[PDB]
Amino acid sequence: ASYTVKLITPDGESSIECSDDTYILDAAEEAGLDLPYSCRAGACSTCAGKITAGSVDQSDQSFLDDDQIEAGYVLTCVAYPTSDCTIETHKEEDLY
Repeated sequence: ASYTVKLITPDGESSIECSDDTYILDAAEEAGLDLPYSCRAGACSTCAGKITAGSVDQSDQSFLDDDQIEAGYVLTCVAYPTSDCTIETHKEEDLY
């Protein structure tokens, strides 16, 4: 886990690059620092984030980023290791 790549949410600048399975809650800050404590696997929608995927992710294994492969989209809790992460939680789709 290195946590450094481009990440930003209501908590503006955020650095994440787990390079070791999208960290659970950490990459979650990417998901939208919503701390998805509902399902953790794939049943709720607390893992938002405009594509928090990152990299290495597309086998329904790891639990964070990767709606299916480089697209956190909605099923972020379905990722693999993750050479790096990236979430457009930044902007808030409203201003910042």
